[PDB]
Amino acid sequence: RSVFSERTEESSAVQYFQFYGYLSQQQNMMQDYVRTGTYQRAILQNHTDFKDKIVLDVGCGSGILSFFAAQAGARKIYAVEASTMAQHAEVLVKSNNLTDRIVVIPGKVEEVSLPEQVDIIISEPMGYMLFNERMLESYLHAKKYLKPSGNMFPTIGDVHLAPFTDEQLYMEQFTKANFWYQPSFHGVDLSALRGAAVDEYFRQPVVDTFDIRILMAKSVKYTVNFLEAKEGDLHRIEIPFKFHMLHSGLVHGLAFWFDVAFIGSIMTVWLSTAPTEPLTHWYQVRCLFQSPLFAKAGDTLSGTCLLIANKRQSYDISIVAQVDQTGSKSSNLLDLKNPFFRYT
Amino acid sequence: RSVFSERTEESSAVQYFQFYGYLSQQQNMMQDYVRTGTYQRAILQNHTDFKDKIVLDVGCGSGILSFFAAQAGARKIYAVEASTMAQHAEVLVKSNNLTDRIVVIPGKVEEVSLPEQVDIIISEPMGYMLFNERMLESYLHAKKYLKPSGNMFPTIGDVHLAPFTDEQLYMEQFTKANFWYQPSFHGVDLSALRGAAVDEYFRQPVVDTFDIRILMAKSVKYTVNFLEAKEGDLHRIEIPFKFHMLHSGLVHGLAFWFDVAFIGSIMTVWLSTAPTEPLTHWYQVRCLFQSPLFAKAGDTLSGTCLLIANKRQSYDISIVAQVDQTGSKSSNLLDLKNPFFRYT
Ligand SMILES: CNC[C@@H](O)COc1ccc(Cl)c(-c2nc(-c3c(C)noc3C)c(C)c(N3CC4(CCN(C(=O)OC)CC4)C3)n2)c1
Ligand SMILES: CNC[C@@H](O)COc1ccc(Cl)c(-c2nc(-c3c(C)noc3C)c(C)c(N3CC4(CCN(C(=O)OC)CC4)C3)n2)c1
Ligand SMILES: Nc1ncnc2c1ncn2[C@@H]1O[C@H](CSCC[C@H](N)C(=O)O)[C@@H](O)[C@H]1O
Ligand SMILES: Nc1ncnc2c1ncn2[C@@H]1O[C@H](CSCC[C@H](N)C(=O)O)[C@@H](O)[C@H]1O
Repeated sequence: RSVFSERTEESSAVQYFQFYGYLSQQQNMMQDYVRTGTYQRAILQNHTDFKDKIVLDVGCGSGILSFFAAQAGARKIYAVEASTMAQHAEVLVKSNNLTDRIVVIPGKVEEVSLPEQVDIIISEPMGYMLFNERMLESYLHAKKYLKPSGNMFPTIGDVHLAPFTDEQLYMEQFTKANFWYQPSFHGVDLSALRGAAVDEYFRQPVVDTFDIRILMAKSVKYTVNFLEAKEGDLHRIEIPFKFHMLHSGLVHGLAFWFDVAFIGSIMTVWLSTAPTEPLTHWYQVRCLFQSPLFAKAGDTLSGTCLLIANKRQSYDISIVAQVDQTGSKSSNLLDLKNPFFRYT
Repeated sequence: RSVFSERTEESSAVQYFQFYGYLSQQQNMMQDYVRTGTYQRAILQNHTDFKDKIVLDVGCGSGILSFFAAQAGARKIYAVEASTMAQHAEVLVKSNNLTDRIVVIPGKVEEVSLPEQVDIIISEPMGYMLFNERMLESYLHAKKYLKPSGNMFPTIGDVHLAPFTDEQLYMEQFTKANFWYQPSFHGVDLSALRGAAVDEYFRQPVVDTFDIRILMAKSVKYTVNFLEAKEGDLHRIEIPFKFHMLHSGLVHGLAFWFDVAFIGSIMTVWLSTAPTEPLTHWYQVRCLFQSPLFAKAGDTLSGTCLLIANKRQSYDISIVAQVDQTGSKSSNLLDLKNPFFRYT
């Protein structure tokens, strides 16, 4: 019985920690040079935030970020990891001669014991669309170990939302679902399921990158301040929007990306997953509208993106939007945990 | 609770039925024309095995195989399905005006109650490498409903294994593993994890197709007779082999494929996933040796492939092989549940 277990269906947790138990998965994240290189730079260039300090690494995986904290001179790093990756992290701490400075604690950060409070918490808890995984709440939970006035790296996260037009992506959903619109598939009329097939595809956020020319308005930003936020703040995330359209066309949905900032004593370093920046393993995420909206340049597209946390380590997404000048409206429900990994 | 839940981790079962509850997944199987067309032919060309008979469809999915039994004149078909796909199958039965003949029964075949015994059981229970999923055991379990001298479609299954040489595949996997050979990844020594990393990558069976020129010896065949086997026969599957090498070179592992036969009263119909036959959504499956074996034409490669059923709806594979002429041995352990889907 913990904060984690009460928040999470055991079946989801098992699958989740199995996934991170593979060295190939740790390797996928490590190999993202923009990510891993930026974390390293953020920590090393802010060396005074680490020199002789006590550090907590929330979800250490291979231990990579803890090693950077050590390169920056930290005195003691508690590296907490809930998957079977904890044993491999331990092998690396030993082989890198760091047993006196990095202590791997196997288990959930919501369940383990730390022997002292820490000066700074480091973590990479970001899912696709930022919020997938609900590991941001683990990272916030971890502040129970933080000395008053302690820091967190990353310090803040921004999600960006912007409307897009992408007629080809939109038409691809019907193309796929029209498999079911056959009156005699081997003698069987499949047609009655075509609607259900359309709904299935539209419920999947599309994880992939895209050309910035699809974007039809300046993005709106929603910020989580990790120093100030409480876990409960991530249970219901309401993002209102009021887009002033830069281009006329059919709006087929909303595009999402995120940035995080490491606000150190020496400098602020940003890690961005924006479509204007080099590609990362996070890509970007698009949520389609099953009913597209016509807008002309100068119109306002208003509505809300509401994310409601669920016990499958993710969110139910509800996007409602309207063009203010016409009143035409579109309402959409998506299951963040089960997206379309279109980049594959 | 049931035979099923006793042998199945809940976390595995949830993920498994979630996978099959997607229309897109049913479509993937349905669209395999060799598979679906062969099933239809097996059923329709053996019409006297269905005409005025009672049928059980184990894991009906969309209902496709039940429609084929109805086409062949079956009096009653019980279509059992444990995923949420059952609700879509009922929609199709109504829209195809077959409410009087196809009765969908939601639930596990191990847990439902059927109104009567059946003349014939149809299913498509084959996983990749035949044995993945442990659905063969559900199919065998279902014989509790089979009338004396009832039939099974498919009736028998043959797994084939043959040694192969494929330096490119071996090096592709080896190269991924050797990320963990780096002594200074961002200044961190990962090398102590090299052995673990090689073990992990080589533990993954490789699902994809290949040119038959890679095969180094005639296949060994192991047959499961579905009419005769008991579910317990599938807990421990031991396949000895003695290959008479036809070509000299490095044996990089064993290649696997399978055929099933529908042995009806009118004719036998074969469905094959062999690499000498048109490609199916099953592809083929290769288990690599991390330590390849050198063999000369005329040598014998002998050993055992042992499959031990596990609670994750799959098998722990051990392959021990040796070149008899030199005493060169290779021992390997593979996790069938977690393969490398190389064909993507
Ligand atoms: C704490 N966050 C750590 C971050 O570095 C993870 O960043 C990402 C970035 C992009 C993605 Cl697409 C993922 C990310 N997430 C999750 C995930 C997780 C975790 N929890 O729920 C879900 C869903 C999953 C499952 C995931 N992948 C499944 C995947 C794509 C489809 N596959 C495939 O085509 O193989 C044939 C199998 C491998 C990659 N990727 C993670
Ligand atoms: C009862 N057996 C029904 C048969 O029709 C299933 O036949 C196959 C044939 C080949 C594959 Cl490679 C699979 C088969 N199996 C299992 C499976 C299952 C089920 N239980 O444990 C496992 C593992 C899984 C997960 C699975 N896929 C994951 C996958 C990776 C590649 N994909 C992709 O790139 O785009 C989505 C699609 C999703 C394909 N495919 C099934
Ligand atoms: N509640 C929790 N407690 C402990 N570890 C957790 C956790 N939730 C997620 N994790 C772990 O956090 C890691 C996130 S992936 C990032 C790993 C590593 N810090 C890196 O930057 O490369 C995974 O290894 C996952 O198993
Ligand atoms: N123990 C069990 N009881 C009931 N259904 C099962 C089962 N194990 C697997 N299934 C179902 O069996 C189906 C196998 S896929 C084959 C679907 C369909 N008969 C066709 O040939 O196209 C899946 O839908 C899966 O959910």
